[PDB]
Amino acid sequence: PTSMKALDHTSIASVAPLERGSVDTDDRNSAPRRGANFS
Amino acid sequence: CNPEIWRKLTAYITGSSNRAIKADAVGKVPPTAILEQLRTLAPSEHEL
Amino acid sequence: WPWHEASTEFAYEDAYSVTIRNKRYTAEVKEFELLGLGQRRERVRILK
Amino acid sequence: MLLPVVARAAVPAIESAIAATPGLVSRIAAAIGSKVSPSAILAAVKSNPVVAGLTLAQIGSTGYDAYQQLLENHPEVAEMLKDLSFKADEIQPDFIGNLGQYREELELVEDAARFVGGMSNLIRLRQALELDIKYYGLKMQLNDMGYR
Amino acid sequence: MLLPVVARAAVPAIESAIAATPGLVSRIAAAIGSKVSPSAILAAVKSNPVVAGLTLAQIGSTGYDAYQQLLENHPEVAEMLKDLSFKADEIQPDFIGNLGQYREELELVEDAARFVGGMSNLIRLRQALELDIKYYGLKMQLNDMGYR
Amino acid sequence: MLLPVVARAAVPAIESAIAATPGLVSRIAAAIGSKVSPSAILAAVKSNPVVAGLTLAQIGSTGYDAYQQLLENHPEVAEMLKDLSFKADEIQPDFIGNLGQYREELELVEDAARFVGGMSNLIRLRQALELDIKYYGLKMQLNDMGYR
Amino acid sequence: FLDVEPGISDRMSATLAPIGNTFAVSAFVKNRTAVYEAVSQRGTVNSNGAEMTLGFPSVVERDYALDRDPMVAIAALRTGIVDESLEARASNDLKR
Repeated sequence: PTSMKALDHTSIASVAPLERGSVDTDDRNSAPRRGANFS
Repeated sequence: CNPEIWRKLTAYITGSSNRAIKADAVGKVPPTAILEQLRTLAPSEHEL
Repeated sequence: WPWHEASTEFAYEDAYSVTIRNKRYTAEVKEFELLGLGQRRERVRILK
Repeated sequence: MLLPVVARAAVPAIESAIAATPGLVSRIAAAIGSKVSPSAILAAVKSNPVVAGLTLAQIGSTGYDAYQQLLENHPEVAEMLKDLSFKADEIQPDFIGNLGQYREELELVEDAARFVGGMSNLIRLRQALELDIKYYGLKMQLNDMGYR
Repeated sequence: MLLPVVARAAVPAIESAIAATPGLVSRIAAAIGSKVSPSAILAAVKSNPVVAGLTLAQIGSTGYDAYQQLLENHPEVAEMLKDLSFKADEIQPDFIGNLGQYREELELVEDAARFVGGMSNLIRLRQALELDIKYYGLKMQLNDMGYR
Repeated sequence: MLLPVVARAAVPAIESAIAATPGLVSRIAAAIGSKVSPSAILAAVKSNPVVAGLTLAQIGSTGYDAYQQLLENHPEVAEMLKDLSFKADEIQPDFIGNLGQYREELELVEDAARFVGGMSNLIRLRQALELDIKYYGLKMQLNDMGYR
Repeated sequence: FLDVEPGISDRMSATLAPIGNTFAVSAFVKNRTAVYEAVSQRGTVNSNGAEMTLGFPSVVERDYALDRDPMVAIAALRTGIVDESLEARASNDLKR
């Protein structure tokens, strides 16, 4: 099969924000929140 | 006030240092590439 | 006339592979699925 | 009932543990709730995978492979078996007061991380700054030869 | 939580290494950061696969099969386990100056390589020129008789 | 890095070979060029699959199955291990040069012939590289005086 | 009998019709001359004078039609002579 391993190892031209923050937040999921009890 | 920079990054984005370019043999270079070499030729610490 | 050597058979196999979310996924592909042909066939030949 | 792939590894395990020592038989009879006879507890194991996992939790040396194989073949039993087999650990008296001294400092680590990038990027940057200087010289020398 | 497929290969190997020697137990307790008891570090191994990989790297004789099977079944732990597992490969004092003398040679090797083809083509051509002249005479005899 | 599926079969095989005999130290020092300690060559095997294939090809007692498994797993090392796995078969005294042994060598000669051109061109280039250095200086001095 | 097949022929033709506009022969030699004008930057008294390149797809096409390598006659145009190891019809198809 046509290999793409040489084409695979590239790099994207990185360029900095004006404001930092929100870095390590890529893959996180907390539990769903409940509703209040009804009466 | 520096004449070398405006020659080096026209040599890069035209492909020819000394000889003229014809009107038909005109290629294309994306602005990300010229930014990545402008970072090396004229250095600063502010991307803006 | 001798049609046989002035043509070749019509068959092609290939595969695509990609690692997404550190999971490797692979899709094989045949020659007739690309032309949108339901019936697969060996009886066709392509002139060179 | 119970899967035979599980049973072929679980039944001689429990039978061999009983043959090794009999004091575990009354223990699993009290823990599961069966009669103290080995035929009764073995029929309970062959009938119910929850009971089988409870027995394979009560015997731990010779039953770990059979327990993990039951956990492979029965995915539905896992949460119920973990809920039934639960023992709360004891807490040290000084643990929360010792933890409260570190709030001033995990915040420092996170403020370093928000600048550097990932937590992995912080670890690799700290390793690179702790690294020896001859590696910097070797990097400059390989780039001096024309290798990148 | 660690997979049962990894756990079947990981837990008895760690238990066998501890039963073989207890001097590794304080070593892995200081490396990982748990209590010194085998039950506590085994709870840490069963809880966290990063801790499992750290223990299977600290015991090096018997844990290679379990280490590579953990690396197969948990592919996402590899980068962080490589970040945590880092030791300085010690550099020699004469290595950079001994390396700088070979620029004269590697450039010639790469230029001959570009003339021939690949490095494989260069190695095969060097073997063909190293091979005996009797083979050239034998292949001329086969070409005279008709064997291509 | 090295594949874990083939590493689980490649590392204990050469480990058992080193534990069986210590006579492979000169072999792994001459064939690979690594450092003389048994840990450095094992790290070299774990880092480089070409070095792993060389250590599987240097012995034929138990590592043949691991060599065939690495050949089936990584096809890109096949031609390189075929090139580095070449021993010049000395002579068979008879006339019949059967292709059970000489097929690789005559194929290598014909590959070099397909590169160069004529068989006589290969023999001529073989001889011209066999010649002394002084004939180059003689040709250069005749071409310097004004003759060609 | 050779029964023609439409449909497949139209699919292959509709794929080839953009490819023929982007592999024209007059747009390769301009790249050749641009490359060689850029990398020379010298006077050609030295470097053994001028050099010439020539490419003939009407000969490459005949070698493809006869199931021959186009890159074996080109290797023979340098030294002129042919090799007697191959057979008579191979020598004839090389020499023509």
